[PDB]
Amino acid sequence: MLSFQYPDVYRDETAIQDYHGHKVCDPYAWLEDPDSEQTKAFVEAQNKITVPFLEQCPIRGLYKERMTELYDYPKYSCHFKKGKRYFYFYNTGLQNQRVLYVQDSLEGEARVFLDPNILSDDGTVALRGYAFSEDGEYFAYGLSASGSDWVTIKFMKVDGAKELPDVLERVKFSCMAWTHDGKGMFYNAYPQQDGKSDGTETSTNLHQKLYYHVLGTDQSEDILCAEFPDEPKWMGGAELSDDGRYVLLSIREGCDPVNRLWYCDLQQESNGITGILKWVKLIDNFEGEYDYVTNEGTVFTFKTNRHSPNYRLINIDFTDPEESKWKVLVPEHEKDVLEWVACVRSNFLVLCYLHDVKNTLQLHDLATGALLKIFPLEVGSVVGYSGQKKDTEIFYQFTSFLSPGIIYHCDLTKEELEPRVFREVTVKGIDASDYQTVQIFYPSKDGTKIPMFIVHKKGIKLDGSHPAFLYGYGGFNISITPNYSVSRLIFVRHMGGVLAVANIRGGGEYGETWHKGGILANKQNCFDDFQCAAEYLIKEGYTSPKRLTINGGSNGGLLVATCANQRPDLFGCVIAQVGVMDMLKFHKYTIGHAWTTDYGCSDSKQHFEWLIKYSPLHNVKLPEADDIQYPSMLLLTADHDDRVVPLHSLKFIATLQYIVGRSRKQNNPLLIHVDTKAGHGAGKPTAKVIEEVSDMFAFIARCLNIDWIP
Repeated sequence: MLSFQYPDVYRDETAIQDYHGHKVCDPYAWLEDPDSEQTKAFVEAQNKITVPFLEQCPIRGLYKERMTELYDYPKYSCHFKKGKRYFYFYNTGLQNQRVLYVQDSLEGEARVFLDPNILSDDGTVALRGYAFSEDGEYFAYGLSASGSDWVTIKFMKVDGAKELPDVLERVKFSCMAWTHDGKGMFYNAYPQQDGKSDGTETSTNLHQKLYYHVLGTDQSEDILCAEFPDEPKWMGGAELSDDGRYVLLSIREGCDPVNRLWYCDLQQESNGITGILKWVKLIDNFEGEYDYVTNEGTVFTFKTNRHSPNYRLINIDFTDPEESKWKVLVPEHEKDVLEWVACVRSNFLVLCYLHDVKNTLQLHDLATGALLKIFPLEVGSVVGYSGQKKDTEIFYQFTSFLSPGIIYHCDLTKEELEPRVFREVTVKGIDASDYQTVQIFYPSKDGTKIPMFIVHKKGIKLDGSHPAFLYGYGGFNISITPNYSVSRLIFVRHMGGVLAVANIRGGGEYGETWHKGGILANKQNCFDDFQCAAEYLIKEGYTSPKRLTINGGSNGGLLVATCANQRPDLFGCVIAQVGVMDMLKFHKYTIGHAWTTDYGCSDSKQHFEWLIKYSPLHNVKLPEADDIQYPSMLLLTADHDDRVVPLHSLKFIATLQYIVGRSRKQNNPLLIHVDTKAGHGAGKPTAKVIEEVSDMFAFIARCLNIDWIP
């Protein structure tokens, strides 16, 4: 099947580094430079063999046609009110970017407010963050180009959608919050740096600061309100309390769910915002997470995990701040994770829980924390919500593996609350009744029971004849909950496949203890859990090794790449998207320094010893047995992925091709596709999304020789 030859790639055999006595050769270190002629030539040569392989067979075209037809359905976000107007995002179906609409009332005619599609020919300029002024009359929005994390903040007067001159540059990983006097907005920016800042550079991002922009002025006049010169990795995000009196600064260092919480009583400022604010360091450590919900005078309600791995609600009174004085408003649940909490209609709280990887929604009283109402939902996820303190209604969006979703609305002014369906779209061509979603719990190596969702056609025989697509992430306290994917359903319907999602450790499915169970010294638990998910699917008859594909992105790309090295005999195909492959150098680039909380950092001998055992780049090895080769592998990345710099995938594919690809027994392809004008994934235009899934499924189809079922 390999009618092509792997590109010749220079090996710098002098690139040797000592890691606590352990010598490590990095012959493809030169691929770390995205701008060199050598790296550019490498990328071109790789794409030259991958593209024809993916497009050779009719399958890619069949899949693309079907995806284009099925993904073409009206897509709405739930409504949200700002000032006296309602807003919502909407995509007629195949627009590259969804469009923001505005209407003066729910029954009123809607009009285009912000259409990102007209900002580029190919839909590569996307909205990335936004914030309306408290009165809803002004609007700030971030724009990212080519998928980069870099943002340019622009402004508009809402009435008439008038463009304002204000433009803020050097913005990345920024919060946006307007002071309630309507004078300006807080945001974050990084200092000037040598080289490019367009998403193609690998430069580490340090010294992020907090600024205040006065509307109607030049960015050069912005006020520096907080900075951490002796702590280059700290990032301070600002938000205003609901009453507009306090600026709450959440300081983060790394990716753990913990933050310092400082506050500034704006009324106490000597003469408005003129410099470094008079910060009161309420919580001055990284021992716990404190997420602002609302306040009533000096009594602040926070969602926290302080000595509560499943999260809970506490009230901290700024006038009697000692921990011994905090009140527990809504105690922690024994197993269910309190995901998020919102305050609406002054004294109501909307609590969203995660029960065995499915969302539940409840209304509670702010004063006592008592449960008032349960908003009924089918098995799935809450992916959208609106309703701030001054609002008197809520909107919430539900989705699942089989349904595109339902948007509900509830008028909270009514004495007898009655939630109603507000918007529900049906996708023609896919009959949800033909499929089934089951949740099972399988034992991992150490006996821990891991949840896994399996989606398949009703009535299939568990004879191991079906191709399967097993997905996982496993890290950063992220819970992988039910979501609607047309691309995956096409695999089920048109490729006769079985979909599976394993809720492995490292995630947040069972709180912080679940997260800790898949990080640092225990990172191997993630890989074991995932390998055991595969073993379960095989032993139970859903699939067989030769018919099994595993997929993951970012931390999930690391997951599947490691599994390929560790158990090549278990998988037929592996698709790793924008994955972290060099675990010894990840911290050196862009925002990679933040991931050390989940992975550790190679500067430590103890951490190095963990990392070296699973780092994909450092564990490529020909299988011992003569009848075992590596699975077919496809790595997907893009040239503007400044979240996980592409060098990770470049170095990994070079290594796979050299160590494994050259072996005579290796007949399964080991390929990479590097896209242009794209990044980590957020904001990717519809056209690119369609091309990507078409590539993924064509690779699977060709490698496993699966017949398309029309």
